[PDB]
Amino acid sequence: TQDTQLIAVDEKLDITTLTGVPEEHIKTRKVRIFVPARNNMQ
Amino acid sequence: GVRTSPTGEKVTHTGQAYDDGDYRRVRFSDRQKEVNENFAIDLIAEQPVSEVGSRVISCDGGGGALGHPRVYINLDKETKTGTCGYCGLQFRQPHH
Amino acid sequence: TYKFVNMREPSMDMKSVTDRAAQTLLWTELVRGLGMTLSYLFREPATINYPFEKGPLSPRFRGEHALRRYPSGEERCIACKLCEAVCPAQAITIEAEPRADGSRRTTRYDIDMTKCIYCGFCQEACPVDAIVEGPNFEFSTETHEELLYNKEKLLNNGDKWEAEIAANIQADYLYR
Amino acid sequence: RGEYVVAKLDDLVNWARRSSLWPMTFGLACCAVEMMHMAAPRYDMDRFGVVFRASPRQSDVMIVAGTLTNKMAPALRKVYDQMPEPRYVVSMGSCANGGGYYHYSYSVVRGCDRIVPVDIYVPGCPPTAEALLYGILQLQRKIKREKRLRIWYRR
Amino acid sequence: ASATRVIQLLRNWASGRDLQAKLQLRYQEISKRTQPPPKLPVGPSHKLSNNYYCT
Amino acid sequence: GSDRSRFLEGKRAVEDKNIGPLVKTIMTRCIQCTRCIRFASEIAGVDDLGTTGRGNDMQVGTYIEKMFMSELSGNIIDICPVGALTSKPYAFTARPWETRKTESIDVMDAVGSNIVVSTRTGEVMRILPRMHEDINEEWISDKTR
Amino acid sequence: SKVKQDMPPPGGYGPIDYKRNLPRRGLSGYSMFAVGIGTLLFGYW
Amino acid sequence: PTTKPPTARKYIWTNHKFNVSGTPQQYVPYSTTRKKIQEWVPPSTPYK
Amino acid sequence: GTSVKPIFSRDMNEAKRRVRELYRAWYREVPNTVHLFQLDISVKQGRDKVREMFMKNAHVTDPRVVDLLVIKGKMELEETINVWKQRTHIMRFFHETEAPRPTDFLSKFYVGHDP
Amino acid sequence: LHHALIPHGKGGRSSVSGIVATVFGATGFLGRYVVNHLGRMGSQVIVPYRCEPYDTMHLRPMGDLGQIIFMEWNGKDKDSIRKVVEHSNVVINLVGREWETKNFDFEDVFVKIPHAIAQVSKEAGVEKLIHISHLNADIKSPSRYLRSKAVGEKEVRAAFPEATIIKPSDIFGREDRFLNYFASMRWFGGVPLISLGKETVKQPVYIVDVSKGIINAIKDPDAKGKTFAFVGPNRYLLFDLVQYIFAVAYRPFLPYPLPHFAYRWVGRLFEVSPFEPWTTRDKVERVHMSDMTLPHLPGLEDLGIQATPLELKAIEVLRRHRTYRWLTSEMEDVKPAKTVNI
Amino acid sequence: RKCDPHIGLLHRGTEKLIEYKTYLQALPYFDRLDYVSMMCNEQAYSLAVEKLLNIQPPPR
Amino acid sequence: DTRPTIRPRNDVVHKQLSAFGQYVAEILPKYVQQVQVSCFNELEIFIHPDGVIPVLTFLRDHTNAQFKSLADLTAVDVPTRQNRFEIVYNLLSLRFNSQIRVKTYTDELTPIESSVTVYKAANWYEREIWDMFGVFFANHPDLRRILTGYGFEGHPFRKDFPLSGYVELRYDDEVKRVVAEPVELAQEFRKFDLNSPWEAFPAYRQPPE
Amino acid sequence: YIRPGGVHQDLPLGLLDDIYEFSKNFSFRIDELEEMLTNNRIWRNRTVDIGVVTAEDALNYGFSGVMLRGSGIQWDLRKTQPYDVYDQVEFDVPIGSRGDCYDRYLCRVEEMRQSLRIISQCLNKMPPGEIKVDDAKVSPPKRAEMKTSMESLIHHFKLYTEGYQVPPGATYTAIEAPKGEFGVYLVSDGSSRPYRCKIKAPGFAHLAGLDKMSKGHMLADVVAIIGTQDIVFGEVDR
Ligand SMILES: NC(=O)C1=CN([C@@H]2O[C@H](COP(=O)(O)OP(=O)(O)OC[C@H]3O[C@@H](n4cnc5c(N)ncnc54)[C@H](OP(=O)(O)O)[C@@H]3O)[C@@H](O)[C@H]2O)C=CC1
Ligand code: SF4
Ligand code: SF4
Ligand code: SF4
Ligand code: SF4
Ligand code: SF4
Ligand SMILES: [K+]
Ligand SMILES: [Zn+2]
Repeated sequence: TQDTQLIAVDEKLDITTLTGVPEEHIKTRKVRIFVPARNNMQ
Repeated sequence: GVRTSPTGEKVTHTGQAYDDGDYRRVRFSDRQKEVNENFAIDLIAEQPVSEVGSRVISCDGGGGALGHPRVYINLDKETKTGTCGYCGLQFRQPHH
Repeated sequence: TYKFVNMREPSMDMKSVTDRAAQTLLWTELVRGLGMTLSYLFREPATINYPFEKGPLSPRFRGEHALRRYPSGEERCIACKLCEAVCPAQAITIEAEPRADGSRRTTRYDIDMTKCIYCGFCQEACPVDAIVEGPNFEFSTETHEELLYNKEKLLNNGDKWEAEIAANIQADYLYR
Repeated sequence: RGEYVVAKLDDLVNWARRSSLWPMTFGLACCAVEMMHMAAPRYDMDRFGVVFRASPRQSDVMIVAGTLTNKMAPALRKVYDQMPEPRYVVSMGSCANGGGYYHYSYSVVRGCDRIVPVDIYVPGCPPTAEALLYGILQLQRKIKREKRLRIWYRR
Repeated sequence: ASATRVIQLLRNWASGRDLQAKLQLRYQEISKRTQPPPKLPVGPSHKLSNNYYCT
Repeated sequence: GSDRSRFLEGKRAVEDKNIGPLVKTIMTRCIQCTRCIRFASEIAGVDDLGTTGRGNDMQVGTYIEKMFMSELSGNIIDICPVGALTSKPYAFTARPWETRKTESIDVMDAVGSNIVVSTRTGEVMRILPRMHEDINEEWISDKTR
Repeated sequence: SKVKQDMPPPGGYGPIDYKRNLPRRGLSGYSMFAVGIGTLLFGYW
Repeated sequence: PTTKPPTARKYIWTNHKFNVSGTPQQYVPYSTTRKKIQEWVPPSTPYK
Repeated sequence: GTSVKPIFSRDMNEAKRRVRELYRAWYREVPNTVHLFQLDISVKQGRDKVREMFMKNAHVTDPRVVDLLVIKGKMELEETINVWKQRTHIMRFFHETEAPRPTDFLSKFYVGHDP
Repeated sequence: LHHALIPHGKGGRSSVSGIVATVFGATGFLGRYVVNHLGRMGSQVIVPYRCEPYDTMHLRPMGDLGQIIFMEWNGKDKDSIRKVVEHSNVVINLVGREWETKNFDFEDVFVKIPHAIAQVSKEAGVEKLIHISHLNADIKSPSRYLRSKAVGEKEVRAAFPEATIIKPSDIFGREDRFLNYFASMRWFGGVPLISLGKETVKQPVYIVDVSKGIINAIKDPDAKGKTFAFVGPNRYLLFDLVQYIFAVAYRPFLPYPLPHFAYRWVGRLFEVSPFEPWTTRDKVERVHMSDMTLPHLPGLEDLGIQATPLELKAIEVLRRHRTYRWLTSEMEDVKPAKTVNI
Repeated sequence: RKCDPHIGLLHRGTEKLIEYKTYLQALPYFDRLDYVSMMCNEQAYSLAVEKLLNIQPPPR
Repeated sequence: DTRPTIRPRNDVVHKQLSAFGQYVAEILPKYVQQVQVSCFNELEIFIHPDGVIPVLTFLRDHTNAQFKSLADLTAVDVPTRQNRFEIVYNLLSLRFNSQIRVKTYTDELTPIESSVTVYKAANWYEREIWDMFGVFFANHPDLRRILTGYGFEGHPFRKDFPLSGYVELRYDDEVKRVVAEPVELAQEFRKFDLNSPWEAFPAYRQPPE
Repeated sequence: YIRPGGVHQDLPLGLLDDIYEFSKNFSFRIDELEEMLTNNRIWRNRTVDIGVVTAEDALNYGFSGVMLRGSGIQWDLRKTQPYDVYDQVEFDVPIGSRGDCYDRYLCRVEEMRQSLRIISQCLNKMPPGEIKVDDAKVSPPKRAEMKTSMESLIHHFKLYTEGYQVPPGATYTAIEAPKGEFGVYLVSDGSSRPYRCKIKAPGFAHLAGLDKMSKGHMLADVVAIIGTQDIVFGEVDR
């Protein structure tokens, strides 16, 4: 239906080479993922 | 009212004065230390304590629109004396 | 409604072509150029003598900043921090503290004069007219450190530029 | 006394150097078109006598006016190298002084200082015509108080 | 303005236009730099009744 | 909210109280939501708070001067919707829109109460209670506040 | 006091010219040529 | 000011100063705040 | 899902082949930039310099991401031959001014508390 | 350490390194490079400049705002010294005059001044001192340079027992006053090297290693008291270098064995010019004096600095000398100059 | 024969810092956008924002 | 309308342009996923990232549309989407003085057919997007860096990129040239958490997930 | 000065009179410009047929402002889609034939005169009213209101901490900029900040066609092309 060489590639998407992050901010930069808890004042 | 630090400089109203061992004093050497001669801490005291006979007073701050937003400060805490949180002018009821 | 800017055609009668041939062979439109600037030469110049007199300004002028104070001498700033929030280049950095008397005003007020943009948002943000820009504009320096202002320098300018600030804000508080 | 002579020759030389600058203008941003407004008849920055263009090699002071991005970073430094001594640069505007309204941007060096040494810091966004002309006058007085020949004789 | 009649008819003729009618610089045609106090107007919502911000 | 006021009369003012060198009480800014008196009586287990008066006045305080001795007295700062109750140590040290909140836990108590650490330009301003329900809800001890 | 803001005079304002006022000046094309030979013929004589 | 002098006030400078850059009387910036994270005071004793 | 659209190259063989051609081209272009730029480096160190940044990104599998990568290398080679870049731009690659950083855990510990 | 002196940051310009340098005579060949390296990790330099600020202006763009604090001083004023180093973690001295001046005799710049700063800086309360002394300096040398530096070196080391002394052999660089000096023979006729120059060997070192050594000496605790000798990794007979650098410049090499007694008078004839003399009688024999290889003195490698050979770090300075005729050329070209390698 | 211009010699991250400043703080950027005309740029930015706000300015 | 503060609505244009909305839908059901008209009287034609050239060529030459004169093309970099980049075209009709917007979705590794054939105005807008956003456009004569610096590495308006970037430049004396070092700021860009914790305009409320 | 919701400050008293003074004398200056420039053969010859773009190439290239009008395209945002108050004003759009830079020079000059009539009508018909919207949530209240009424203080406080929250949307609004068509494509997150605001720089499209309008002409004319291309580095380089 969308024939533009629709070919299966299953390796995990890794654009790490082109985003621009340096060699140390890619690994040492541990990142947290939470929902901001409601500010108890408000 | 400002005192001179032991190093030779002055002390700001915040209470800032570099210690002798601090290397940052070099920025001041061959120059002078900019400190406002007038201090707001002692420039609020010479205002005479106002004696207004009312329960609640709004302190506009002088100049009406050319002042600060009006605050209806309260004069019932006899031991204390009411003060505008913006101006600092000390409003008290005489002897209540 | 549209107006053509080049649709004129030159008439081919003898008078017009004589005008054209006379125009180019013996230059006239170029000589008209000479006559125009010659009249400009015999005209007064519009060049003022600095600093003996300078161009006119307006009471709304925004220039070198200066904190102010109440008629009592008490500072106007209450460290409400409005100016820092709105400061579009983040040239305002301030730190508050519970001052010993109890009025609890700011401890630090550093204007990064080389980061500011003289936009005038700071003065309109202040609810007590504490931070204003004085009409001064000749405050250049040879050192980067001089441009980075601080609370002491700001207070000093308010003590220095006070006649103008009081008068200009007196001619403007009805406008804004 | 030789000290008196070196003082008079010092005064004679810099009096020209404080009255005959030639500004190589770097037209970058709104501070740059504001300069040309100073050279307009209302202020006459040519009456003291410094020509508005002055060319690269025929220039003394390079007025860095406008935002200085890293795109132009090596071009200006190579230009500053080609500027013959005595050479001075007057950083005009908040953008050229420290970065101004784009200090935290990814593609601008924070301040023209980090690229070349500056004699006069004129502040403004943009600085008003005379506010920079005064800065030129400030550079004018800065030339008055130099001890070039005096230091040489002292050495 | 200053400029005498002799300079005037030279500049009118060389330009071909009556420049003394209006000048490129102002001698006395401007507003007095200080102004009398103003009184700003009001708008459509400076009322106390049926001005609920919801509608 | 509206965009302008129809109030053309004088305002009302209340005497400020002082119930401990850890919370500031500007009672003029109170909205009489009675959130303070309930938090003390039901959760803190104390009755040093109440609402005195009849009419518009309706002063909320202690009548006789007292002090908030609750080990959980600090949370009443979070409960008050207005600036009537505010932290004395933090009073005029920072503004909310500049604090880079971060999450950590209490260590004074073994509960490990979830806290929100409000820092600014490289230093810690205030310890705020996080939401965790079954362990600490949204309240923290006065010591860790 | 009544409202006072920056308002035009009651007659509005005076007329402002905007069209091109390029001046129609100069003598005729034949006139320039006629004198040009006139000075020349005087010149050689 | 001869026709309309400014309103007299205490904090107003009685002697206006011109621009001072380039002279021994310059301006030099500095931190206005106070020291934070104050170094823990060590006692001396002889020893244990 | 799983089906993807190849950038220019579907198979890894001809994807790496384009890398090889870029690999061919730059090794032909290493000496001429040094000559024309009036540079201060030798042909050798540039060659393994070229080699080694072929290696910092040699451990990626996706054919699309490397295919954006090869045109990016093309996106740098033409700037060098057309002398668009200046000296300051290609000696930035030859990292010289910056101070060497601590590598071992102890040297990192001694300098500062930065992991 | 003082509370506002703990090293911070990753070594950037706006990172406080902790060192508080007070480099003396920074407006020189070596002073510019060291003050840059001191400015490259965030050390507040307190240099007393003495000349016109214009000549010191180029030192401004190698440090964060409010870091390079220019200060006024006088060489013949103790109070001038006392003010500048009143509050400094370290003090670094490079006061050196290659030629002889009327106001300063050669011992004034190397005996009085180097010791005139050690005792007062100790009096002020300094913690370090990196006063340098030429390696080739000798007490019984025929050159006033080598005698004066030696006698001043002991005084500064004695007055300040912790004063590390650096012994640079030949600091070559952009304006090192050797490579351009060797290039200067083109206008001055035939190269007047005495006895064709087959009897003198030098060991030169690329300047920025020496500055790297100075900062390394600053942060290294062992530097106090010790004396370091700074030499390159290979040494040359001077006939090689003059032929070498002429070939790197691709200029026509034109040696000439001018007699020693002739250049002795000519050196002072060069000094007759009231302005900066081109050649001094103190340098006439300073060139022809070889280098020593004292092994007991620790070197760059012991200090943790590798020494770059002159061959590699030459095209930078050399390109100025060569004209268009071979300006477009690159490295190699010239033969690898043969080293005698001790 | 070739007329490809090399531009960006002025480029600033205008859109990028617009993303982090509020609308009121975003206004001065447009004044600085065209360094030949100042005020007519404010017209473009203002007209967009009021349209999204569904707010029209008074006739004055 | 007694209320003079609200933006006055324009109903006739709303329905008429909406009438044009399903027009572009019915004749091109292969390409358009969604047709939208806003309260501001503008249409957004949501298209699949496959037929950019035809659907643009359709709007460019249609006798009842003639939607041409490409205004600008730009992305949004919506991060919480399986296709982050959203290439958005803008066209300004001359004969019918109207504006259109066609928006696609695109991952960082899915080329976009070069629209230079349709609008050879777009020869410069996309070059900016190529570097400033990172999404590469297929079959295009030349896609270089036109906005950022020479040899710059990264994609600035990507939402993961900081304001100050990764590099900072200065003049270094030993190298006698400008050099770039890891960026270290004199002042940290003070962020401001400022969104109101209370509920905003209820009209656009996201439904309960 | 121009903010969402109007102009922040009022018109100072007597300002419009000086506008009338300058505008009255402005036309006289512009004829002096034409007198020196219009018929000057050297200028004309250096600006006739030097640099020319056809109607379809210009309009396809995204051109706007003077160039579409210079090429003869009958388009102008003020007339076709009158924004703000431009509907209630009388003027003409100086378009021309040929399409070279001389007519573009003529287009700008006649825009000067056709502008001057707009100010003439504007200061003749300046209506009395408030300078900003009466909506405090988008317009900060008056200073007197701030220091007297609280809701003014609160709204100004919140307007100057985070400001108004723009509802989500995506509009590309463009106006007849003096040099071209300046537009902003602003997408709103629904918070007090713009999600992304893309600027339609008129010179960015204009400079994109520099190849087309500099094809074949001698080298000396390129500076003339950018002169008539009217590229300011401020917006083309963004
Ligand atoms: N080729 C060389 O330069 C060699 C140098 N050395 C030694 O290494 C150091 C190099 O320092 P460097 O800065 O590069 O040398 P320079 O000669 O290039 O500069 C000397 C610096 O010290 C100042 N100075 C010198 N003498 C005096 C004095 N009597 N009074 C006041 N200031 C003075 C100079 O001032 P000003 O700029 O005004 O002259 C300048 O700032 C010196 O100790 C030198 O003797 C060793 C071997 C070779
Ligand atoms: S004028 Fe300067 S200090 Fe005031 S808000 Fe604007 S940028 Fe900040
Ligand atoms: S200057 Fe004004 S706005 Fe800024 S903190 Fe002080 S009172 Fe608040
Ligand atoms: S300082 Fe202001 S006016 Fe000057 S270039 Fe920067 S933004 Fe423009
Ligand atoms: S919680 Fe605060 S606002 Fe509520 S009644 Fe108590 S003091 Fe008043
Ligand atoms: S911030 Fe809230 S509690 Fe404080 S004064 Fe304003 S309305 Fe009252
Ligand atoms: K509360
Ligand atoms: Zn008050």
